[PDB]
Amino acid sequence: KRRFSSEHPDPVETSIPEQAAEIAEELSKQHPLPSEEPLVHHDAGEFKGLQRHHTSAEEAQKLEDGKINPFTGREFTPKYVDILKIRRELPVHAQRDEFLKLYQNNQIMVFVGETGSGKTTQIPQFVLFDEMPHLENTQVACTQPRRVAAMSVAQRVAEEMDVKLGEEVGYSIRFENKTSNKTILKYMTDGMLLREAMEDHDLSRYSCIILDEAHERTLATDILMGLLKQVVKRRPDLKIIIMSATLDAEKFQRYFNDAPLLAVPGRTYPVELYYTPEFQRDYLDSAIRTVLQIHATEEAGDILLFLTGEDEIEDAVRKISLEGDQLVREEGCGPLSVYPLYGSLPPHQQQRIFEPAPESHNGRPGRKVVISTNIAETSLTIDGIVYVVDPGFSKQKVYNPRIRVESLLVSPISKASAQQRAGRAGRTRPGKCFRLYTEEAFQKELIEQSYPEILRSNLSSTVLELKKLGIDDLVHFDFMDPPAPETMMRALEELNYLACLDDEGNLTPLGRLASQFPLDPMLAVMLIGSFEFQCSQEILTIVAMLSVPNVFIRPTKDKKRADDAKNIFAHPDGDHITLLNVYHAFKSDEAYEYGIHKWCRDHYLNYRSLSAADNIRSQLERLMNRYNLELNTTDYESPKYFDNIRKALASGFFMQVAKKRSGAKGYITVKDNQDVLIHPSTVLGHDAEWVIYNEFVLTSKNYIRTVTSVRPEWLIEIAPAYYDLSNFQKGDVKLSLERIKEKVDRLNELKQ
RNA sequence: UUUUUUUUU
Ligand SMILES: Nc1ncnc2c1ncn2[C@@H]1O[C@H](COP(=O)(O)OP(=O)(O)NP(=O)(O)O)[C@@H](O)[C@H]1O
Ligand SMILES: [Mg+2]
Repeated sequence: KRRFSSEHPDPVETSIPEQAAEIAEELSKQHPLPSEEPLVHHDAGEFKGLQRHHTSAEEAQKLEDGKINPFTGREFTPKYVDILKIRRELPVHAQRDEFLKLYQNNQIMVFVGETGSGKTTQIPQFVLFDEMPHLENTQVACTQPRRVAAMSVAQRVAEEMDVKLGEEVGYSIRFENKTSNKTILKYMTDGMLLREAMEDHDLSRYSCIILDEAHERTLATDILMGLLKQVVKRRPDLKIIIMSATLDAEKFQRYFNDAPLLAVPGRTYPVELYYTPEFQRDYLDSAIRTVLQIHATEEAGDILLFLTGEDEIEDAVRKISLEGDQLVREEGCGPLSVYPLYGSLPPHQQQRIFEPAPESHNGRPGRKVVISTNIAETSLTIDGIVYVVDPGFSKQKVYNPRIRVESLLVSPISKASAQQRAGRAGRTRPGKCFRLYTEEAFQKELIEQSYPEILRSNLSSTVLELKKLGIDDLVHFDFMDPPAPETMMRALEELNYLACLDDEGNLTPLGRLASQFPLDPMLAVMLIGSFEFQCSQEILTIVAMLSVPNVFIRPTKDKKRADDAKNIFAHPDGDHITLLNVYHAFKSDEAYEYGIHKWCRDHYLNYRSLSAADNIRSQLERLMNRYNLELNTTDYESPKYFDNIRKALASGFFMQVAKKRSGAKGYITVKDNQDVLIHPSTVLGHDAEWVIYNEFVLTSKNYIRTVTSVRPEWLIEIAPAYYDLSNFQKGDVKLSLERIKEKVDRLNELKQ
């Protein structure tokens, strides 16, 4: 851990993924990627008559009450009339004028209002009325920390402005964008805007950028703020709006050089808060029982429940479904429809929560229970929801500086997050929020506002992205909350060994290429260098499988058959190889002749994970074809098949290698020299003394997950920069026989 | 035996 200098061979020159990347960049230079399409817009004329940035509320309202659309040529529908009548009475509308009067005279502003006042929906439209996006050929961006948020609000606003979704108003998500060339109002995730910022540093396409729910302080959000602070210095024609329902606005104002704060009072509908007098021993059972209680007793309305993970959510779903059916049968309760909601679900299955409440034949109020993670915690309006059940728990990221690794842990939520969850109700109609914790806990136990992501997350990718933005001196760079210089330096070190950054500190073609991929830098470099080993398709598949949650299903009470079913796909010396076998068998014609989903439910495999993996693989394949990477493979008959795959794996995961103790028990890592063991779910039954691993996991003991045997020769060949003897501490178990391998190599060279 | 969220079809 006490690293210091150590001269080593040039990583950039010795890296095979770098050569692969030079090839890729050259091929990209040969056929330049097609430029963006200019934006299509109405030439306007009913807008003229006003000096720029001086739009009043009265004029905007006069344009609104008109029979024709100001931005399109369409005539207004009765739906638009009703929706207008509804939204004109929103608390945010009464302050419209003032908002304008600030937005016109300030370059950067902060906005704080009550939950469900109409911030995300009405503010960008106000911006549209003051600005001239169609005349100056620019777009306007509203940023949501969620996919579903952006999609849903895009739908709602599309209905509000009487435009077809995907035309003038649209959303852009990594798996699907509805943004065309006529799109003026663009809802998007912070990651998408970050990508557009990575391809275009100054974001010339946008004249006004809005960041909603900035209280979460996600990675992309903070990076975007840090960038925009400099962008505003370069171009004064850009305006930035920071929105949130709750915030420590002092930090934001002081960061953006004494920026103005607009706080709007007023509540659309009252949301009542209920606290438990005592502490709930088991939050899950408490959640289930309380949901069933609201189902049995409370008035008509749908229930929104928050939980931890997808496993817990599924369990809660089947339990609430069962006992709910028993409630309908024996106690004559109304029909109940439970819908799950988490990120790993397809957008359709996520959309399934907006379905109407069940019809009633008996007269008893039928209702819907939406069991979701914190994906619906921020900026999302469900029409049917009246009740909100909150255990007060979520899954958050924890990072150990000693180990330098990040994992997920169940943690108590924040005060802001609780105000958000409670703020999900009381929109369509007055809401009731049951919090499964004491008010004393809310006042003291709950954190003020969730620890920032930068201060938590590993910065191995963040640095690469920041470098892609065009930031040279990251140490001097203006963050809102600067991370630990130690972590930064070690990250730069990792990227230096991966040959993404040269010795001078600039971006290599390998880095510039690997930045475009939605992968962890190691996975990226691996994938890039894959086709040089003539096995890029297999490596692609493996990466896709590593990008998806655990495929294998293992029942608590039926472990034997599951372990056998896994042993069928199992391959000696390699977990990755086994994964490749699994996907190759899932995509096989035979598995389709059986029943795919049936076949997955016959071989103890997760269909959701497999289909998600197929999707991810398709995306990555499209990107590889876009940045001109050759899809290459070799015959199974060739003995260098497995060897090629292993080598390509080492190309990106050379820093994560373990060596078994010579004449002892357990393993030890090359990096940082830590005593470790092999995870029980690993296929390798024999003692391979040299292994490459994918995950580092701490539980009962320090375990190493997902491994594959490798020859030290290959490691020396691929990454000479990291495996020069000069880098590592004095005579330890690793170095002692590593030097023997070196003696071997030198004898080989000596004999020739 | 332990993937909340996000990252150009
Ligand atoms: N079908 C619908 N979809 C979305 N909103 C609806 C719908 N029907 C009625 N509304 C109302 O329109 C409002 C949408 O405005 P919204 O952008 O969600 O406010 P908000 O303040 O940004 N929410 P938040 O910032 O997370 O506290 C909702 O609060 C609802 O009251
Ligand atoms: Mg909002």
